Amino acid sequence: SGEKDVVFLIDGSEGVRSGFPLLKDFVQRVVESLDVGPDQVRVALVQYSDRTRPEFYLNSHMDQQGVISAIRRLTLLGGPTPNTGAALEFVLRNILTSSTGSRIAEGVPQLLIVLTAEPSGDDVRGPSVVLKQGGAVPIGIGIGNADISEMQTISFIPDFAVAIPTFRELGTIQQVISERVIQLNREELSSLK
Repeated sequence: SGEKDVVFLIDGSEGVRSGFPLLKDFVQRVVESLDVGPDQVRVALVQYSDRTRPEFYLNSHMDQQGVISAIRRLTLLGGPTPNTGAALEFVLRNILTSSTGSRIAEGVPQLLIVLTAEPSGDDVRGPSVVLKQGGAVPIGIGIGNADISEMQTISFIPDFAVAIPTFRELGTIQQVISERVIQLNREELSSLK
């Protein structure tokens, strides 16, 4: 993979309560495929609903076992709606920063994996533009009642968006999502607009 910064942005609103254990499994499984280390892949995770709660930053746990432990202990944030736009902007402002471990200034890809299961409670259009202008490379994964149109808007290019019918089908895309993290590189990303 070379070096990558990978941020998981996870909808923790009421709509995901039932599916949350499977969401945690999926994230763990993606991380199991990566070479996590201070000099390799760094991982961060944020939950969101009507507010955004960082769980860990890119420099919080820089070995795989520790990142996996942090994922396993996650508890549902809770909340009435997924304000996905506000959460995207929070990530750009507060997570993709040198001071919290991001290698953005050195040209390391900033991969953002967004997992949500409802239509956004806020407008994602404006935030999506800002995020991509700011150097984030998002992959929007919309589960269940999420809108693939919103995932297309959020994603680095529309074709990065993924729809899956149910939380139980997250396993079916773990391999392809891992491979994106591993295979995406700075120059290839630049070539895509």
